[PDB]
Amino acid sequence: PIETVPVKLKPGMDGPKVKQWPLTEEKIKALVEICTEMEKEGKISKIGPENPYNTPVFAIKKKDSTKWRKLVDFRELNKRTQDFWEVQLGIPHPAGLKKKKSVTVLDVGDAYFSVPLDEDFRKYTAFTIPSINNETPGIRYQYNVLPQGWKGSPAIFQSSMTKILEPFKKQNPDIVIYQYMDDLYVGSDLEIGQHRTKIEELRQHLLRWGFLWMGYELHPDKWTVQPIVLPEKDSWTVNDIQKLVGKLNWASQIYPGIKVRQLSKLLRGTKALTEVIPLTEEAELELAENREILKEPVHGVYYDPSKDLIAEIQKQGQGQWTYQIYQEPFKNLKTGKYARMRGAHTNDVKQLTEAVQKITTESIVIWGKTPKFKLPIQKETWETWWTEYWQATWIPEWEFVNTPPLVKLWYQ
Amino acid sequence: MVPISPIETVPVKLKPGMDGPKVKQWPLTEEKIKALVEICTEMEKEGKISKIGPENPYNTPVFAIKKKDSTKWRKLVDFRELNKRTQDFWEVQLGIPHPAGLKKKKSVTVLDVGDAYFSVPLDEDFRKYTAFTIPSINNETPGIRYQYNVLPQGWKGSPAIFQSSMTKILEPFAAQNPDIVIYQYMDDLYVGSDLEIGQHRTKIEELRQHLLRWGLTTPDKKHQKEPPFLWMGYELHPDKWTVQPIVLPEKDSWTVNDIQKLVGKLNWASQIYPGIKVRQLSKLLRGTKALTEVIPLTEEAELELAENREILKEPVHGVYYDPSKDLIAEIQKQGQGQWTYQIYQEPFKNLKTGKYARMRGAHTNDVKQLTEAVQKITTESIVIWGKTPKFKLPIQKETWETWWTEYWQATWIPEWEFVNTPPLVKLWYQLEKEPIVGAETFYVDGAANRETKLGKAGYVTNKGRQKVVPLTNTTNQKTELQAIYLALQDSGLEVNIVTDSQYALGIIQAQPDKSESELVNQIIEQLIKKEKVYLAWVPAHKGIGGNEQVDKLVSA
Ligand SMILES: Cc1cc(/C=C/C#N)cc(C)c1Oc1nc(NC2CCN(Cc3ccc(S(N)(=O)=O)cc3)CC2)nc2ccsc12
Ligand SMILES: [Mg+2]
Repeated sequence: PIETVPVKLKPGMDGPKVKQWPLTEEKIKALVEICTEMEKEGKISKIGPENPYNTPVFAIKKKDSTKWRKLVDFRELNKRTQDFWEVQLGIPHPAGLKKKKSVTVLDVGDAYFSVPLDEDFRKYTAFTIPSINNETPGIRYQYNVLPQGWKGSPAIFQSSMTKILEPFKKQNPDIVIYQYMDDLYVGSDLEIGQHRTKIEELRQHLLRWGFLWMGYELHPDKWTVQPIVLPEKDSWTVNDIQKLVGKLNWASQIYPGIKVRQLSKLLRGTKALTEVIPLTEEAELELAENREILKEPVHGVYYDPSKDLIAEIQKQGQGQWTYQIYQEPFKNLKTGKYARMRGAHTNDVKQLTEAVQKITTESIVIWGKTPKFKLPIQKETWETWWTEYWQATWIPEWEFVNTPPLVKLWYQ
Repeated sequence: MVPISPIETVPVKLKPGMDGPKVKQWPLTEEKIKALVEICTEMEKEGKISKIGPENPYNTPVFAIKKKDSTKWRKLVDFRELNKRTQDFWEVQLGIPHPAGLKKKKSVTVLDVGDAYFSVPLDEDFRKYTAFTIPSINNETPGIRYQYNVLPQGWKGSPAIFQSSMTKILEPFAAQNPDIVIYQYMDDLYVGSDLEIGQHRTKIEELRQHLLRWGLTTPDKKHQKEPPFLWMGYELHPDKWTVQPIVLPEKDSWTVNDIQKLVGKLNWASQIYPGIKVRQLSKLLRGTKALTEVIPLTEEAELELAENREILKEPVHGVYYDPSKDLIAEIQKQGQGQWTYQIYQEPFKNLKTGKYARMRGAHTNDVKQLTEAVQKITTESIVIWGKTPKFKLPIQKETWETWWTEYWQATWIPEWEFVNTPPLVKLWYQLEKEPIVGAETFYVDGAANRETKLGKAGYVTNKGRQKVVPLTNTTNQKTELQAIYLALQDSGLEVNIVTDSQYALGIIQAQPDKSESELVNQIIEQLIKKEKVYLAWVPAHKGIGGNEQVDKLVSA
């Protein structure tokens, strides 16, 4: 691939100028070794002071791998890089991927380093390996080839990839293959033994066209909007009925026809919260009619590819996290719940970071893009710690929730 | 002639769309012109500048100034205009090392590189932009026109390009001599090591040998400064460091300017002098932009100052960093949102100190502030030492566990141990998860007229207890909290409270222990006195008994 693809920023936009955040010594050392080798292989070059741009860099360890890996935070460069239609008017996202019984995630970002990056654009990929305590200037580099995590890399490489895959796709018409950034998502409806065979029979095919040996296995079988459920009880206290009317009043914003009049009627007076209240027939029927309403899907829910996906997360305690993905309030496109996050029964922030990564993966599989997160955490705590538990090659956007939402209860 | 290597040129451009400068040269006196001609003839002989013709259309004004004992005219080329038009550079100097991160060095040499500076050539395609003109005597001949061949002093790119050029020249020497450290500041170059003065002097000669490959001569700095090095506001001693003398002035009149400088010194001093505090002195500046406004000191600002003078009465010093020892960070609560800390490796030998002040906000609590202080110190320690310290915190292990298991946000603090140093951070109240059997149930409500500001707050209970209080100059939100306050005041040690106020729930669920609202503070004081409080929420105007009753009582 001698010919470079002309790339430009968007009109009236300079390159990124993002501060490098401080790194521990062990991550600095890991990055020095990695970048020394990349430089010997020609993937990056030392740059001079006439280049004022910068994108942050850090070091991670992929899911269950002891080898340090370099991760560049290209979020700013990606939003400044021209919108891309490298080959066609767009890649219609495969609605069939989310329906497949199993989906395996392959890191193919190494393939990018075989394509040269347009020489006029290289300066915008500048990054700095920082020094400890400013005791030496940072090491300054730019990319000479398509970098991992950049928007343009899958776009510029798409002509090459579609050809590397066509033989495999030609024989397996029922296997769905989707690429998002540095990742290939390979899905099928067959028992894993053949699946891991096909998967291993895909990377080998890839190895003969020029890898990693890592995979991530999913089952979009169980992905929908979780029903709102109401308690089933033989004796209701005042407190129980108050919590029920509250939940039903919240649900009435999502569902038409929810009624609470007959249930509210039970609370006629000024009763002790622990007092048992017998349900009337009218109240039981109303509750029954509410249960029915809540069995059907929400009215007029549709994905609009022009709008952002928004992901909200609630800490429920004891290792449990609930989340909703939507574009418009009360029109959830997906809800879910996580329990017992792996490797952090005593660390909230690690659990939140893994939940953010799982929700992002689900979002890529369903819609082919990442949501904007609303995180139940103070900014300074999140920004101090999340890079410590990040294991993905992409990074989504996020904002912080500082006021406790009343609705955490309703997803309980 | 011994061939020398050229210093690699940095290519430079003007900002997109901009041309070079075209500033008119001012008239100069005959005396100044004479001086400038002499100065420039000498710079021209040294290769720093070259004569050019009148084809070049750019120009930057030049001036002649002097010192008062110094018996000469000085030359000044004002590159303000050219700097506005020059591309930005990677400014590789902004941050400096913190002394507490430095490691002890037995021997340190200084080398003057002021002359190596002029060996750094300016990009040839950029020189034209540096043209200037010496006006002629009596303006009767063409002005003498020159341009720079070297990095001009005063030009936007000279510091970054000079430092980058030296770094690249020095890199092979530093890489192959890992038993020395090399650091550059202005025209000075500092070389430290733990070698005997003999091998150390030998590395210096080797470094001199190395720099000669680029024709760079480097003698020792004039009037070798005995320790400590005065540098960036510090005193770098061979085995200790501190800030330069902190002297608080004595005054009976303090203006808005005085109090700003006092905080500056105090903030600077707080990196080694433990327990410095600057709230009460900062509070006297909340919002002003005029600087002689004599602001009297509160009895609390005076106390704070006097407390600082005591801390500053004697000099204190930090130690340098020992990589083979643990790194320990200890925090104390000081009051009024203020926090202090010490970072050390051996007890009583601080590497450095610091402070943290609560963020601006309507409500807050001590555990959130402590958490924030921990993240600040974590980030500072990664900068300075490349690692997180072990924390010693004035909060019990059980208190922290209760906090983070129950708090609605995710939160984390890294490896830490309890240090029993009062005052201790604690949870002041904890709400119940379930309604309390046998406890009276208060249904509270409040309401206010938007126009008249008249309102009512009150409660009704399952025992028939009732209260409605009329209020003036109030709001819906304030009557809603006032109703909760009355229920707390009038109930026993255990109480169930039912509100429809999402506003009040949002406040209390945030678990504040102090507020800028006196009413919230009064509610906090009540909660602290209770044994058990269950707070339940219901939606307004849905016929919820008790809520319906009190709602009508307070709504006119
Ligand atoms: C080497 C150096 C010098 C300075 C001075 C500026 C001024 N004006 C600044 C920095 C950042 C330097 O850079 C590094 N300095 C250190 N450590 C220091 C070395 C100096 N001592 C003080 C001292 C020691 C011995 C003598 S003595 N016995 O020769 O009289 C005199 C003074 C404190 C620790 N470590 C590193 C690591 C990477 S860079 C760097
Ligand atoms: Mg009301």
